[PDB]
Amino acid sequence: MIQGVIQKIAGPAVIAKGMLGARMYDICKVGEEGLVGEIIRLDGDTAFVQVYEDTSGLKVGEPVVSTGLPLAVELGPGMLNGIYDGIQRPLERIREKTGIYITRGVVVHALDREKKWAWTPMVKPGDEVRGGMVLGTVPEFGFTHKILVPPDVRGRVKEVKPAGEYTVEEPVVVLEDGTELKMYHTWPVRRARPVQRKLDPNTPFLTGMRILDVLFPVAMGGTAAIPGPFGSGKTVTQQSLAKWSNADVVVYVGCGERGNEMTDVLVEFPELTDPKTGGPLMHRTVLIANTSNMPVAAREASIYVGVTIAEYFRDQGFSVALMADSTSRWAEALREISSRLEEMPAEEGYPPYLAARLAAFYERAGKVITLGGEEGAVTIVGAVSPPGGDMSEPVTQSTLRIVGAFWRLDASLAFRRHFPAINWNGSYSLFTSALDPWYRENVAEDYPELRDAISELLQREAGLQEIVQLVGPDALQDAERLVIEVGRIIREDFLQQNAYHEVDAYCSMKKAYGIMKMILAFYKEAEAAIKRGVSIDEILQLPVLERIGRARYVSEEEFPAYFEEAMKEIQGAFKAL
Amino acid sequence: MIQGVIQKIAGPAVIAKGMLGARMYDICKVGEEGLVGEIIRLDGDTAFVQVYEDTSGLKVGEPVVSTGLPLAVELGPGMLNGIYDGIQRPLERIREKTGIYITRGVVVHALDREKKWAWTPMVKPGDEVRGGMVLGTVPEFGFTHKILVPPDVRGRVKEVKPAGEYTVEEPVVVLEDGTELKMYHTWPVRRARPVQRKLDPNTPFLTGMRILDVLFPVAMGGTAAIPGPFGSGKTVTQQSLAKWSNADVVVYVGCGERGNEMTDVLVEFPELTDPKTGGPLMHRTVLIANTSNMPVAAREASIYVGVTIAEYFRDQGFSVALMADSTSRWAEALREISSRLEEMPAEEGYPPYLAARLAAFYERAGKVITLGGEEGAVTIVGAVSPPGGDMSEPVTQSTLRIVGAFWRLDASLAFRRHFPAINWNGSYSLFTSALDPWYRENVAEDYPELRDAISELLQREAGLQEIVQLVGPDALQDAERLVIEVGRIIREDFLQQNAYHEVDAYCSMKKAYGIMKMILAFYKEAEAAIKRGVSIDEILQLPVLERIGRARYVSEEEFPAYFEEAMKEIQGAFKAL
Amino acid sequence: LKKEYTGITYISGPLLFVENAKDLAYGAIVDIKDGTGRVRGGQVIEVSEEYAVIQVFEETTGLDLATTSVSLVEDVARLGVSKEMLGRRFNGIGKPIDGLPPITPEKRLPITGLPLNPVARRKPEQFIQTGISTIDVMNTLVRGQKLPIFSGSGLPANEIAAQIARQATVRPDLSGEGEKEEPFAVVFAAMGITQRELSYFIQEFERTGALSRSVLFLNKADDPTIERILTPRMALTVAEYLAFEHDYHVLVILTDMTNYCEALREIGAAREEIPGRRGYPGYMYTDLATIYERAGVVEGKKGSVTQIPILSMPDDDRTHPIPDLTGYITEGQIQLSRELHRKGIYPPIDPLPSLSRLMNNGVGKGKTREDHKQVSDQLYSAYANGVDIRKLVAIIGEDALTENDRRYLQFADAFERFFINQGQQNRSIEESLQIAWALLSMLPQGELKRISKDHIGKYYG
Amino acid sequence: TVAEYLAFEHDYHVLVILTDMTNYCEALREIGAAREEIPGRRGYPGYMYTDLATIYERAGVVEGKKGSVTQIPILSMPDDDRTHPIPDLTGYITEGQIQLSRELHRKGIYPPIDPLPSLS
Amino acid sequence: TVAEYLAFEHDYHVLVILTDMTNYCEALREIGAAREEIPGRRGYPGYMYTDLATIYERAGVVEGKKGSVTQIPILSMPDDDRTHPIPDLTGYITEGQIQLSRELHRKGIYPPIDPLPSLS
Amino acid sequence: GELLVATARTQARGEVLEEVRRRVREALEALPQKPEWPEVVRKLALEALEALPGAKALVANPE
Amino acid sequence: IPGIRAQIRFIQQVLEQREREDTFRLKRIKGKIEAREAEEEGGR
Ligand SMILES: Nc1ncnc2c1ncn2[C@@H]1O[C@H](COP(=O)(O)OP(=O)(O)O)[C@@H](O)[C@H]1O
Ligand SMILES: Nc1ncnc2c1ncn2[C@@H]1O[C@H](COP(=O)(O)OP(=O)(O)O)[C@@H](O)[C@H]1O
Ligand SMILES: [Mg+2]
Repeated sequence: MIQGVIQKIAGPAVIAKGMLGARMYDICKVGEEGLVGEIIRLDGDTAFVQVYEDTSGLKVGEPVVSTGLPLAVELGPGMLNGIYDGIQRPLERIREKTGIYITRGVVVHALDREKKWAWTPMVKPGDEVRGGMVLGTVPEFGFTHKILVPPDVRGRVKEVKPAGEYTVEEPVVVLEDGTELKMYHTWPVRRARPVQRKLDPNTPFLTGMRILDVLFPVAMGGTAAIPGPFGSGKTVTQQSLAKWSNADVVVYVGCGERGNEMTDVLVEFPELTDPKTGGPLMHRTVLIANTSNMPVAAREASIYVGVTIAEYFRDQGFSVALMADSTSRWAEALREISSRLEEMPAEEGYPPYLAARLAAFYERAGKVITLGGEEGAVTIVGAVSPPGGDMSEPVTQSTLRIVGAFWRLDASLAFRRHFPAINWNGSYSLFTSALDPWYRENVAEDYPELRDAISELLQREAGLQEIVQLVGPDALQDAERLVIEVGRIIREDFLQQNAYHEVDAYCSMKKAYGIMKMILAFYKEAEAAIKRGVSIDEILQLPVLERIGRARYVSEEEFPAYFEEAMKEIQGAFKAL
Repeated sequence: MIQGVIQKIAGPAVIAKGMLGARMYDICKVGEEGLVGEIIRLDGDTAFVQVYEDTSGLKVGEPVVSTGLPLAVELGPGMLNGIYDGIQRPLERIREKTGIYITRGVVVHALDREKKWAWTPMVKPGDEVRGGMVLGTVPEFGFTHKILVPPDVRGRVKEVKPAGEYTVEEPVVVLEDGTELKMYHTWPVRRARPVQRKLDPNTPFLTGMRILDVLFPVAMGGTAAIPGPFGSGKTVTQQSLAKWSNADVVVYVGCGERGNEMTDVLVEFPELTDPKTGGPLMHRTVLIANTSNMPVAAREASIYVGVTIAEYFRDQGFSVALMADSTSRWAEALREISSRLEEMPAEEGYPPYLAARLAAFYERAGKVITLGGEEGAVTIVGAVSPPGGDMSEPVTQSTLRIVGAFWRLDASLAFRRHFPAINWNGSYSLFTSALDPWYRENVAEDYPELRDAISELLQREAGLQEIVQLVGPDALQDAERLVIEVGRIIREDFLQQNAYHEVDAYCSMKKAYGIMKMILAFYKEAEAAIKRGVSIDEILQLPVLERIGRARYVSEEEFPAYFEEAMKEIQGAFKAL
Repeated sequence: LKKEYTGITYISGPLLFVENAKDLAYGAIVDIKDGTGRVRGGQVIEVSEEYAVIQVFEETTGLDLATTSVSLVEDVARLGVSKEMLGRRFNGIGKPIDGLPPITPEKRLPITGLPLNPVARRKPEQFIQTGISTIDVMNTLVRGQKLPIFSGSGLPANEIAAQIARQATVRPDLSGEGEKEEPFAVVFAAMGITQRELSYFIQEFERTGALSRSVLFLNKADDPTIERILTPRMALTVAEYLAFEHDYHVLVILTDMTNYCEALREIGAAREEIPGRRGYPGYMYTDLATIYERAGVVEGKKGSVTQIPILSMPDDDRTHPIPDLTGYITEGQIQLSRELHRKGIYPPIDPLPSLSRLMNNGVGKGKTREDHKQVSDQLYSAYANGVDIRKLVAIIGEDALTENDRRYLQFADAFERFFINQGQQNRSIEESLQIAWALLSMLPQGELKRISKDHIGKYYG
Repeated sequence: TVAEYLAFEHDYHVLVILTDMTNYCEALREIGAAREEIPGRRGYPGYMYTDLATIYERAGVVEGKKGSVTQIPILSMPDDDRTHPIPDLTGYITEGQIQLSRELHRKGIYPPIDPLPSLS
Repeated sequence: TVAEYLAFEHDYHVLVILTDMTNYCEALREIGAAREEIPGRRGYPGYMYTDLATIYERAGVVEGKKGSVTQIPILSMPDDDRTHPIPDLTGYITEGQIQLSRELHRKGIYPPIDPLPSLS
Repeated sequence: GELLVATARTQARGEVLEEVRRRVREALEALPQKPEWPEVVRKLALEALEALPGAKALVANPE
Repeated sequence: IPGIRAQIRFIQQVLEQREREDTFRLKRIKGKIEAREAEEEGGR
């Protein structure tokens, strides 16, 4: 299309002359090996082509061939049960071509061109189509994978392929303006997929953890951010969300973390079972992995490919989760490509437009009515890892102004193994005032007042922690020692949850309502007994708070009979005093 | 002899032009006077000289003449009993030549070129010489200064000039190559002198101070670092290391420290006497002084000249001790030339190669076999000056990864005039386990176990001191008061030197072992007296505690009978209780 | 042939600028020779159509501009590797310093490695016991793991690394296979050690006899401060070769990575480059990542790489960028404590700031014992109770505490004297779990809430 | 300018509620670093005080007319400290403050205004 | 210069009182921040040690002459600590210190000196 | 002892490779007395001119 | 109270020092940008 030669090489930087008329953010091919570069900062007749592999062995004067089209994913049937990298190339075909290392510049296609799919059509000839109307249907891993008209593409249908078995290259619809419509379509990643309307959130993203569903909920069309220092437990939390949530598809985006944690996800998932379907669990997850040493300027593309795949599965009526980990590695990738632009940096070396990039990424969520007539959602869980363990960073202070449901993981609750290590003194969730009618219909009737009782009692506990760190555990009254001990058994029997035990990994909220009603009945009858007046040491040695402490290791299956027995013993253990 | 002119003057940095072919790190005579500079940052045909003297009053046009040699010291007979500055010029000859003010631009030779030295050859015609072998001795004061082959010279001896008395410039050996070996020889100061093999250090550097060889010893081939803020002494500790040691020669290099210390060392050392051979003490000191108001780039070369002269006396078999005072002033000298040279800094102005420079300095210490077969060692005690307290400085933590022994002074422990101010809660030494067979042969049999009991008692005292400060003096039952009082006797009787008393300054290992055995026998027999019902306040005014307390003043000759008499007093003073 | 280039424009620090060099490839090795015939390594880190920047791998003393031809060698930087280097010693450039002949290179690999494919990895899964009781019980070292030893400035990190070198073994009878005992092959990558630590490592490896299985890339402290960049890459090249083409079980000891990060700070400050935190550059995460993530096991092959980096934490924290980013790339750390070494405990491993993210893959039922994870969790909770009750003792004093509060205080120091403290003894995993139950028997039931009822019924006492 | 127009040419009383003054200051820092000018204190631009007083001090009644612009700026404090430059300079231009409290909210009170740090 | 003249030409016994070093170091920080050099531990320049030492090492006595230039600098701790650059880069040069205290001044004792943190 | 036998083996193996290098060094030193010597020298000069596009000077010996 | 005041003053001094280092690096890189636009104006 447009030709040039390499002028200068520096790491992830190829400044290239001879290119006048090239456009910004359009994908070039660098060198004779055909590396995949993207243009930033074109001037004169040059272009600062950054590259998505390692330039190590490139000489100057090698040709640079532009294309004039931006970074296009290929969106169609076949992305499920798949591992991709930051330019959407399937890593399994790269494994089959190369050895066990990933050599630069090998080209493969993001969808199989030789697997035959089952096309069942749902449009008659002479029918009108707009961008977003469904055309046919392909069954895929038990899902009913629709096939969309590409947006901005309009017209009248001339002819349709019959019900059969065809490949993703076969033109399944031929319109009246000569335009064929295939099973897939290319799409630039830096554009939000156009949509009909954004709704308001009234349904929770059920994590399966007790604290992050009771105290800090996330609505289905909402963002969420979970920071913490290294050793807190971000990644095991996000794999638990990928393993036990009520989402149709889960786009797990490894944006600059280790590869061992991704081999773990590829191995321990196909044994497991999707709860909403009956099938396996790797049959619903799309997995975009750009590891630590896989090259640095591909992380921006790897964080956009995941979100446009999640928007594609939003446009089919599904209900998508996205888990993007270590977005400060994406900010550091922007800093490292900024380091050779020699453009003037903001606080701590980051480029100035970082907050605008984070905003225009996190605003691609949110429970829409699509152009096809159905509703969908993308909910984003972003892990923001600060460098010094300090949340005054320019990345974290630009994340926590646009996310709802911000979740600080501390390290002092993580030294003692208290998982998940959600700090309660500084984490917040704003969706508690639009999930009230959903709770009051689908969990219980007194569930917001019971959640507020828990939060008010934990606030009194963390108020009295001043006095217990200053004066001592004694020189305190019996009622406030009751408050401290009940807060401690809340944090040990309702908040703490280990994600490796067979029981107590997935905890649906009937069990969480049960545990909170146990603890609040214990607290109310204990404070009534302690204002009647008994000793506290003959309260705190009952065989019923051991029942509460083991009430989270019992199964979901027989749970309400156990809850009835716990309530009967919780009146019959203060009957005796 | 590449000759050019000045193009630019900027501080003490002369950017000369017309030099195309001058080698990097040569020494070029800058100015019409004959000033001395070192050349870095070649550019086109434009050098970057730094001068070593002051630079005011120069112009643009004056010739700079490149000698084509690196910074070379001269090594040979006539360096002991001598003072130099940072480029090895004798200060007595300058004081004789120009006045009582160190003027700019005067060239006196390092070794005096007219003293008649006796020569006694140890080679004959038809022998072969390698690098580092002996060619014969010269008697200097009461030493036996054997002269070396230069370490890059070998061949076959063609003639030897006979026995008599000569001058250091006169060529005494002629090889069968046309080359002639003189008495002195030049050596490039930054290239480290070679060795055959480095051994492990297993013999202690006896320093005459009780704590610095009993609790934190340093071997003959090891390194030690002394921090300390102002008013923490450190100068009397360096001078006590210089006065009272077992090392045969001492190179005292002071880079950026006040002149009153140097005139103290120069005036009073011809009156003292080393306890190994008699005569003066000043006949084993090479002192390289560079006062604060002397120029700020010569501080860099003062350290390398000191350590190259120390390796020169190490190659002759002598065990050398190098006291390098104020290496942080050398760090500020590198900061000054770096910020003159317009580099980007790291961690408060210091250049990023700082710890590599400090490793290159502290690596030259060791215990080697020389090239001439015999065995030698050199040990470096480096006084670091942090700004105030503040052991998190770049130079302190950059020298902390290298040094084998760390001797931390305090201000609060020195504002109570407890000299030396060695904080034993933070100081350490890695040479304790390696110096154990030398101890078990040459001081006692149970000597490591005894000072491990001392260290246990001091850690116990310092741990219990906190609750003593909290609750007051009362609540300690019986024997913890004894732990306080024995710890007070230790830190007022064993750890507290004077260094100005005529017999308390030097303390050999036998007297320190004796005082240690006194204190532990007092403690064991007092605990045996307190396990039977004797009041703790009764024990603390027995007279034998005074016989322990004044036992740092009994002399080396008068000690052992006094030790045995204090042992029988320790026995016969608790029989009445 | 052998092309040359004269015309060096500018030499300063570690850098020199050749010009009219369009044929120097990026990342290529050059050799520089002056009038005295001595050659010096170097590598290109920028190529233009005008000129080309070169970093110098040795000391830059003696160069000039009327001479010093710069010639090209090895288009991309490569190490020639054979199998015959299992007893040798090498410097930072990769040349033998033992008086022995140079090797016969079978293959020649690129030094920087290629990133390992996440589809073709395997889970690091097989239990290594190391003898150290804290690492065996509480922070498990599993074969195929990266875990650095975060140490202080005077702490004995080198002795703990040498102890894990001399006694780490896998026990297959617990695992269920037997199948052989082929021992480890050590690759010892030393960056700027000071002949004291070097003499300790060499004397330890020669008394145990491991030098007939171990290659040593020694880069001593006086050697120039740029080839510390090259040292871990040309050590993990040999590690990847000997693990993934000849099926050994290579254990790499990456000594003192703070010198590597110092060398990167030097070469990043000489390039006028965007700092990160405390002056270290932007790409330090990527370079520590492409050292560390060249380890693990692969799928369908036999080998294993186990990395133990050693860290000198500058002001003994987890906030400096070197131990911080090291802990971000790696999977778990083992952190040493200044308090326990002042108390005289070896190995002074405090288990609270240390962890191992691959513990759950390689412990438990049929792989160690049925109680391993639960014993670990109860030790963590009870020793945390001891740690934060010592602060309460420091606040109010002991004689306002009751008895169960004092049992935790007895558990904490009995723990520190008996479980942690062991002088050079090889306590295996069964005896260490026995001592763990002997310390848990200082606490009554009802206060052991993380151990199942049949375990606490049959192991207690 | 719409509020000041309405109050000073149609004599209304106008209440102007400015939501999230932290996002304004972060965008101001962003545009400073885009326009290539040096960050002053704490990374914020040096001219932040006058460029913030320009959008505070356009309030105020005026003698001789009948309009009145009242102004409520609302700002998220970054880490609940009033030593940060954004609430520092806002409290150093404005007339007192009211302060929403963390405790009264998450033990359940709406609106959570405690009157101990507030001031008019 | 006047003191060196008197004591090394006419054999006087000059005592030189330099009454404020905080103003001298502030003045050095003012005019020294014009050559565009990176500053030091507080904002004071890198060369401040050499600059203070070239006006402190000009004290001292010379053999062969009966003269003497003894010096008393007087410097205020800007806040009451010894870890500020002016007191510690005076204390690294000079021959001791004599330190005024505030405990001995609120109790009405002139000259307020505690002799514990002071030595020669 | 096993390091002794292995290092003796590898140095004995190395010096024979050194003497093979000696033989080829001398057999390439004694190449300029051969009838295909201008052929091989002009072939190498053609390659040296080929790898450097458009040379100016060509340095050769008086022989 | 004064121990925590000493810690807070130490932390504010060292954080202000880090801020001063970074706003020196920003002035140096602005000098590099203006030198890159101005030195290659004449020679081009
Ligand atoms: N929810 C959880 N339940 C049980 N264990 C957890 C949980 N979260 C973290 N952990 C433990 O903490 C360790 C650290 O987890 P990880 O997420 O890898 O750290 P990071 O947050 O730095 O990525 C893991 O090895 C895991 O065993
Ligand atoms: N003195 C120097 N020596 C070597 N490299 C430098 C020097 N000064 C700046 N650089 C580097 O040269 C690069 C030039 O930037 P630019 O021309 O935009 O990119 P590129 O050279 O990759 O096309 C900068 O990224 C900078 O890091
Ligand atoms: Mg992680």
